[PDB]
Amino acid sequence: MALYVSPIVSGEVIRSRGGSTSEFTPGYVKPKHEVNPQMTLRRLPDEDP
Amino acid sequence: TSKETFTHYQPQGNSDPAHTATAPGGLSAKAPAMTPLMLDTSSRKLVAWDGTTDGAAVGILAVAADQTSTTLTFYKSGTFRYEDVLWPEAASDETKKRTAFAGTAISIV
Repeated sequence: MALYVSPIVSGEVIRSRGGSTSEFTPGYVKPKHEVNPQMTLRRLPDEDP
Repeated sequence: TSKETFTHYQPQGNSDPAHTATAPGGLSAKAPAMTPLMLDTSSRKLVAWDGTTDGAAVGILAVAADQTSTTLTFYKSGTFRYEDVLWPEAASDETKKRTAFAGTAISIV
């Protein structure tokens, strides 16, 4: 706060702030799937007969 | 993870100018900055404040030096925070430490 100080006896000063830092580096994911090259000769549950 | 704090360094306490001066040195060991100094009783060189000789404080060291330093640079005036001054351990009284520089231009806030 700045409680009372009168404009004759001006005094204490304030401080600047800061001082936090953190690093969270890597991450990764890769869900590979297959194509089934020989499953396409039949019919899917879709594609009405 | 790696908490690396960074805080601003403000030894100054007021808008009072911090004037420096140079005086012959009489240190006996390594002394970091912001250390109160007194005059030697016999030889009148500059020594680190013992924390027990009341009223003999004359200034605060401006730049860290050692016993090989012939001349020490120290402040003559200004306002300093109670936390930034490297007080001697023998001075364990808070009230005395607030008024250690009473009568001179140094002030402790």
